[PDB]
Amino acid sequence: PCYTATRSECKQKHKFVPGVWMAGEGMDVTTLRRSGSFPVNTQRFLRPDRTCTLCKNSLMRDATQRLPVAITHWRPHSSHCQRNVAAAKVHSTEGVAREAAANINNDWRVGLDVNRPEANMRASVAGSHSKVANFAAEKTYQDQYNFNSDTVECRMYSFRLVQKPPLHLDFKKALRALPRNFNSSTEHAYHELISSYGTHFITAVDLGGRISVLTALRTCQLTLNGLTADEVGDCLNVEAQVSIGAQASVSSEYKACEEKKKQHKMATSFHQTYRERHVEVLGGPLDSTHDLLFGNQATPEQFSTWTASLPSNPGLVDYSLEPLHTLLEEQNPKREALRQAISHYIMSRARWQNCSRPCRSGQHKSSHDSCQCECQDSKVTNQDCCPRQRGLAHLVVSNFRAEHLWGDYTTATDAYLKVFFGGQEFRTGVVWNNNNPRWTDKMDFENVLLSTGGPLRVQVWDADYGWDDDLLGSCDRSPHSGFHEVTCELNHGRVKFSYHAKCLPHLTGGTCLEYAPQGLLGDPPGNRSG
Ligand SMILES: *[C@@H]1O[C@H](CO)[C@@H](O)[C@H](O)[C@H]1NC(C)=O
Ligand SMILES: [Ca+2]
Ligand SMILES: [Ca+2]
Ligand SMILES: [Cl-]
Ligand SMILES: [Cl-]
Repeated sequence: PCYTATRSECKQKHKFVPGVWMAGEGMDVTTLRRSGSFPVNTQRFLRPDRTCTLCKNSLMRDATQRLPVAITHWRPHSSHCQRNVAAAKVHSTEGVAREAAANINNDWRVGLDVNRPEANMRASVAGSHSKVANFAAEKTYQDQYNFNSDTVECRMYSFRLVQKPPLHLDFKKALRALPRNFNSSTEHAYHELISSYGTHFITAVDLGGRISVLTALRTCQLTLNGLTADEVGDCLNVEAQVSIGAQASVSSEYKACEEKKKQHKMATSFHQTYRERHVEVLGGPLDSTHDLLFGNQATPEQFSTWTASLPSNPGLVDYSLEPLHTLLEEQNPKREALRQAISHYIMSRARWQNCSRPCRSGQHKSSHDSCQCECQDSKVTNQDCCPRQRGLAHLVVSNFRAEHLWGDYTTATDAYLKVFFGGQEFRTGVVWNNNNPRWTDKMDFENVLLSTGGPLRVQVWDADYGWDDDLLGSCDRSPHSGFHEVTCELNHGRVKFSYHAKCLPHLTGGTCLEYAPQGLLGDPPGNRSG
C-alpha cells in the first residue's frame, strides 16, 4: 500500500509508519535483546531527487505515513487477532532457549563458526542468556521443574531492510578504531564492538503484540498431590483462554478444570495456585504492560484494549538476524576478523551439559553413561525420581544388644530378636547361654511408610529346644526421621538398638510428610559455561 510520492506530498508533515526504527537495530543472539545501538542508518526519508515513499495504513484509518528509503516490503496485516492461546510443554532450560530463539525466522548461524566437541553436549547458543532461559535455569538449580508455556500473538506489520543498507557513521568510526585482525590481545577491542552493536542486526521484522507466559511447576510436588505436569498445564491453557475470551465459562475443557478444582480441594484457580511465572509482554503502551492471561485484572475486555493499542504501539514479535560482519565489504580484512570475533563471542557464551558435574541431590550417575542420572529407589519412586506418596522413608534398624537379660525361669538366656514394621518381619540368630547378648544384624526394611507404620516392634525371645520359646518382653516405638537410639526396659535387664530413618528425596519432617525441594549440588548459574 506504499507509493512513490511527489515532491509536494513529501514536504507534508506525516508521521513514520509504526515501529519502523526497529529494523537495522543490533541484537545479541545469546540474550535475544536489542543492543540499543544501530550499525545501520535508516533515518534517510527523501530520495536524491527530493521525492519519497508514503504508505496508506489500513490499521490506522488509512493514515498517510512516511517510509524510510532503507525499508522495503511494508505490509499491514489484519486488525482482527484470533483469540488463541498457543500451549507448549518444555522439560529443560535448553528447550526454553529453543522456544525463545524460535522467533528468529532465518538461519542466524550463516557464515559463523557456531559448532568444540566437548562444549557441544545439548548446547544452547541462541537465547542461552535470555531472561526466560535465566528464569528456567534459576528454577532448575533450586528444584526439579517442568515448564508450561502459554502464548498469544497478533501480527500487525511486516517490513524488511534493503540488500545494501547505509551504515551508521558512529559504526563506521568504531570499525576504524578497531585493529586489523583478531589475535588474542585484540579480543577486548572486538568484544566492545559486539557488546555495543550486537552479534547480529535485525534485517526483517514482524511487528504486533505478544503475551508469553512460562509457568515453572515443581514436578515432584505435583505427583504427591495426585496431579501431573500435563494435567496442570492443560488447565492453565484453558484458564488463559477464558481470560482472553477464546472460550466462555460453558465448554467441555473448562468443565474438566472445574471438576479437578473441586476434586483436589483448591480454594482458588490453577494460576492463583501455581504463581512461579515469567511474563513477557511485547506491544501496547509501556504504561499498561501486564499479564493478560493470568493477571488479577485480566478480563476479555482488557485483552481487546491491548489488541486495539497494537497498530499505533507495535512490539517486536519475530525477526530475521544477520551477523555484523556482513555489513563490511569483502575486500576489507576487518570482516574476517569480526566474523571470527562474533564466532568467538557467541561460542564463549554457550550453555552446554557438563557430564563431569554431579546429579541432582538424591540421584547418582549410572556405570553405563556419565550423562545418565539414576533414581535411588526405583520401586516406590516414579519417573523423574518423585516419591509416589507422602511419608516414604528408608528404615535401617541395627546395633542390637541386650544387658543383664533373663526370664521367669532361669538366668540361662538363649536370646534372639523379632523385629516388625509395615508387614515386614526380621529375626536374629540365637545367642546361647548369655545375659548380655550382642547381635551383628543390620536390618534393611527398604522403603516403608513412616506415617502409616504401624509401630516398630522389637520382641525379645528365649529359645527353648523341644518346647515353645518364651517371650522375655516386647516394646513398640513410633519411628521419626533421622538417627535414633532406643532402650526398652524388660523385667530383667534391657534391650538396646538404633535406627536411621532417612526421608526419600523430596520429603521432610518427622514422619516424611512435608515436601522438600531437591537442588543441584554446587554454585548457582549466572555466567557463560557448561
Ligand atoms: C596481534 O595481532 C598482530 C597482527 O599483526 C600479530 O602480529 C600479533 O602476534 C598479535 N598479538 C598476539 C597474538 O599476542
Ligand atoms: Ca532358653
Ligand atoms: Ca522352640
Ligand atoms: Cl527409647
Ligand atoms: Cl541404624
